[PDB]
Amino acid sequence: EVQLVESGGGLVQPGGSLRLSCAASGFNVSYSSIHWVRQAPGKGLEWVAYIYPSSGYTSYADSVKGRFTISADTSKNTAYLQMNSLRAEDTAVYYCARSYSTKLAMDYWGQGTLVTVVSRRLPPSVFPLAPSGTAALGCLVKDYFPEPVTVSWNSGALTSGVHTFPAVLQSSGLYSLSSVVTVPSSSLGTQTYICNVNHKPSNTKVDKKVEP
Amino acid sequence: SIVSLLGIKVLNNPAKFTDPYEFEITFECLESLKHDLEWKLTYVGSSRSLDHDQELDSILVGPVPVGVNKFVFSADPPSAELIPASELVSVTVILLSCSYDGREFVRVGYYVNNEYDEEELRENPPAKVQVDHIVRNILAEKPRVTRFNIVWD
Amino acid sequence: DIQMTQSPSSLSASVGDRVTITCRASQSVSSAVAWYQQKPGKAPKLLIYSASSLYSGVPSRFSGSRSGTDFTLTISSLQPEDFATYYCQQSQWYPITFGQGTKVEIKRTVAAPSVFIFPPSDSQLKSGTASVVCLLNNFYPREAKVQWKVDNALQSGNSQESVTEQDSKDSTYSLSSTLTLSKADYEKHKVYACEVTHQGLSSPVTKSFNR
Repeated sequence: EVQLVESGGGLVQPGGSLRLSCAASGFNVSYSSIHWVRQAPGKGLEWVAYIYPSSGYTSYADSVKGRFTISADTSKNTAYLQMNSLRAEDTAVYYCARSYSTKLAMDYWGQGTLVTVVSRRLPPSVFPLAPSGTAALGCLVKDYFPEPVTVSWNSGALTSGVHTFPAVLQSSGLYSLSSVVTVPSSSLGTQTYICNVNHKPSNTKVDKKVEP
Repeated sequence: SIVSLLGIKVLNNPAKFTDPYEFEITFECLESLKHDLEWKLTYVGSSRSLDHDQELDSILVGPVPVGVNKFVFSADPPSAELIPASELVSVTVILLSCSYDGREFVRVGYYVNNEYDEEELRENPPAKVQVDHIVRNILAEKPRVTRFNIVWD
Repeated sequence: DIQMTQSPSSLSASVGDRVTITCRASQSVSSAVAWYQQKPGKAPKLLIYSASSLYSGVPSRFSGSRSGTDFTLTISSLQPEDFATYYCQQSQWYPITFGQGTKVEIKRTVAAPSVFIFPPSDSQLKSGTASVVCLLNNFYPREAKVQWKVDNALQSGNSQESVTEQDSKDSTYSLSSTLTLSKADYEKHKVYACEVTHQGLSSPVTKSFNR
């Protein structure tokens, strides 16, 4: 049974530091290489760094070398990623992974920890998208930072027909998304529709009623 | 000499006897070349018969990129069934070499210690060798480097 | 600066189809290429390593091959659990590099979008900005053309689209297009329209309102 258990993620100021750790079990890290691979929101995989704990040899991606240092404590079966001088573009889910006897393919992956590089937290502006026999209605969740927001309808009771769109980065540098739902038009005027918008990075919740 | 070896890192070391060999190789190529490089890892066993070598693995590089280049060579482990039992726990040699168009121009040798996992095994080695308990230690701090002048293009 | 150029970016398939995904290395690689599967919210899983070696426990319908600098993943007969994103990786040359990914999506019959337009809300206008939203609901395939017209003038550069992932139940997509104007510009014009062109529409559909 092989585990790679990461810790250390979270929100951090640009120019600040975080240390990630990767606690391995079920194998001796001495005979493997331990890698960090990151995945920016909605993007692909980007290799970050590796270490061979046996020898201490390491390698770094170009964009992190000199800012990030990878290390290992073989007596604790744990690897570490010290991340200094953090930049907006370092925001990503960071995976720890193991390579062993696979020509540096990664056969075991941890579940990832999210690093969010942010200075200003800005809660969203929530606007109703009023319904105009199936009707559509929704909520526009505009001008927030950083990701993510969560959206529910009627406190989770309305799930059918809901589409909450991926956020897009606006030209202003702030995120925006919409969440929509289709409902019977005959239900308008009697049935209440509220979108519940949570922005944990600013600790704000908004409930918006959406009326014809 | 159009290609020169700049450096070898022996990455997974110490390792189990049956682990593959992962080396990071840094070389420089000064000009465009017509043919392939072949990097080769050779096991030099302590058996006394003339067949004591094993070509462990090889990797071709071609067309050769100009400039300084860094890559990892992952070489298969020795075939233990081809090694006499009395020679599995022993000091041996590995040779990393490179040839251009079949002509060897550089060779790097290392001695390799091989010992058992645990103390009770080291002090009372079984008659049936337990290869899964042998750990190799490439003495990577003491490479022996030999270069050969060759015709390139 | 080695590249792993992965194609296609997406493809649609049915259960039982033979699926191939190709990743082209920008320079020769001997064998250190791997293929990974990733599903939403999950970490990647290794399928093939050393270009053609099947990782332990991976179904035999997955295979890998090398043709020069072309590296190919083949799924001989797609099963329902195989709809996912796939990444290639090379690990011979510094640095380890992944391809951009291929999303394997579910083929279904054509479905026209239901189209809806939303004026800026009274409360957004009261706050000083104007956003117009066009919704394309539950359609297939994903390809669609959404165009904004303001007083019959075609718009450009002031709209952004977002699209959902394939729905679990009906395998359709939904899409939003959001037109951003200053409040002043919104109040100057009258007719706001989004025109939708889709494979399932005999002719483009327009939804409109007058401010």
